Amino acid sequence: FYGGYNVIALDREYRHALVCGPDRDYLWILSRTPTISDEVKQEMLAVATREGFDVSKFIWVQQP
Amino acid sequence: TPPRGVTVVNNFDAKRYLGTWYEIARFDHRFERGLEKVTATYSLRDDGGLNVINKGYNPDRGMWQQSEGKAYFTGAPTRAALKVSFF
Repeated sequence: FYGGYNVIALDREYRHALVCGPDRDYLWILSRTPTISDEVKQEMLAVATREGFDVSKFIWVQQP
Repeated sequence: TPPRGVTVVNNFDAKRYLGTWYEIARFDHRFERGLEKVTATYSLRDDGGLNVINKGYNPDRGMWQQSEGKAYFTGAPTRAALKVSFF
């Protein structure tokens, strides 16, 4: 098991990241905190849609 | 290669990326399907790659599991494009 890992967007303070794999069927939202804001949520979704990712494929992962 | 057309961070500072990140959302694949409370932890190797540990809670096994990997940059370490091999 091996493959590409690409940080496609990252804020100035290294707190929020959009990471894709070797093609548009692989995408992740990463955060330094277990929950994020409605505002951060929409910016990440806007960027993914802009770069041709289908945001309908997202699963929202259970976090404490 | 990165997918055709996508942006890749081009002033990447790997040292500032190190430590723990929470997975907020994913496109679902069989390797992660069903795992909750997923974290990724990154540390710097002597040979200039990254060590990766992916942890999640598997409510079927009722257990914490992790997988470990080795990541290398495919070019400049200021270009956030890597290949990860799991073992």
